[PDB]
Amino acid sequence: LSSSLKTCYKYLNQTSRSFAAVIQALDGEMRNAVCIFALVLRALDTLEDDMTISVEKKVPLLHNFHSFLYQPDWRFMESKEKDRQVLEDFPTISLEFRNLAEKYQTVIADICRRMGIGMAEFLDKHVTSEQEWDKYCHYVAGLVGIGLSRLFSASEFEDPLVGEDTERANSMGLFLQKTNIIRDYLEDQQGGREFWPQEVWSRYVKKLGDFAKPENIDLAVQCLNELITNALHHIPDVITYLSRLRNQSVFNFCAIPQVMAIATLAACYNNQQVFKGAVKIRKGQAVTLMMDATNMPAVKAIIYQYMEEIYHRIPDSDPSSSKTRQIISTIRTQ
Ligand SMILES: CC(C)=CCC/C(C)=C\CC/C(C)=C\[C@@H]1[C@@H](COP(=O)(O)OP(=O)(O)O)[C@]1(C)CC/C=C(\C)CCC=C(C)C
Ligand SMILES: [Mn+2]
Ligand SMILES: [Mn+2]
Ligand SMILES: [Mn+2]
Repeated sequence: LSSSLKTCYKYLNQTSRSFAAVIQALDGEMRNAVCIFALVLRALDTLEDDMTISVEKKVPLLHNFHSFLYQPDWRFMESKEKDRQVLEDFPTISLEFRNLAEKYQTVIADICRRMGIGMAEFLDKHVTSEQEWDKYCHYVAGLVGIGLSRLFSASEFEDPLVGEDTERANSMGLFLQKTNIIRDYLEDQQGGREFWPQEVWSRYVKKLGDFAKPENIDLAVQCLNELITNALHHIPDVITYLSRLRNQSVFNFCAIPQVMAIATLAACYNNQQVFKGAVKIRKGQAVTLMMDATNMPAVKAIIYQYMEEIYHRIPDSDPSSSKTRQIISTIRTQ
């Protein structure tokens, strides 16, 4: 490997810890392509997340980010985010980007372009409806699934269908992102960011921050269960998507994060502790189970086990209880 590509893998291990291992195991050309895609996405997210950058300054950066990939000299030296190194040494990443086959470059730049436009749109608004929640998730995560899928198809390790079924790929991304947002209530509230959809939480409290108040814990947990229930609706699509993958390394790459997210939602379900910080995800059980789960029947058994865990904890009085049971029964029979 070149020194620049070695550096890129260094950055991948620092900035995308949960994905680094499955990425490095990808077959052939997919490995570098996905590594670089992850790094450019990390840089773009680091811009989006940085609240020290004014909206006025941020908007052109997000819009023009895709074009920076083709400017050998471009870097950004003003980030105060923890992953700023990928911005400050962007030339190393964009160099390796321009080393990828054109077919991968085209997908990556297209997704960066579309993601930047969408991220910019949300700088001036909160998330209101459930549809707006889906829209925000599409821009920051669904498009990643779509991009990854198009990379798989372009590589020819997977069929054209994988890249073409953008709804299924979108769902894979939405599932991870909704899980992240649900899980990260308190961290986000403390950093002054709000992602829970207003049309949902405003049925419980007047301000999203009110869920951090001990007196409101029961309403907070109802809302939590409602949002989890919404996220579970993506699982049929995740099963459909995973069922089509032919290449082992791709399957592992796609399946592992989805199972980790499922385990996270199960740990979050009906759990007051979400409102007090990080929940013990029983990450370990999931990681251990996935070692052996290299095929659809094994993946399905794990999903069913986590769904059964949620199901037997559904409170009778929970306003979402009927819906939660309904989606779990759908998942079980897919
Ligand atoms: C390319 C690769 C492996 C990883 C990319 C991750 C990187 C480095 C940057 C992207 C940052 C953005 C914009 C969104 C979220 C990633 C975590 O960011 P984070 O900072 O925690 O969230 P936030 O800022 O909202 O708090 C996220 C969860 C996207 C996950 C979607 C996937 C993986 C598609 C699955 C679909 C199939 C596989 C069909
Ligand atoms: Mn972000
Ligand atoms: Mn982020
Ligand atoms: Mn988050």
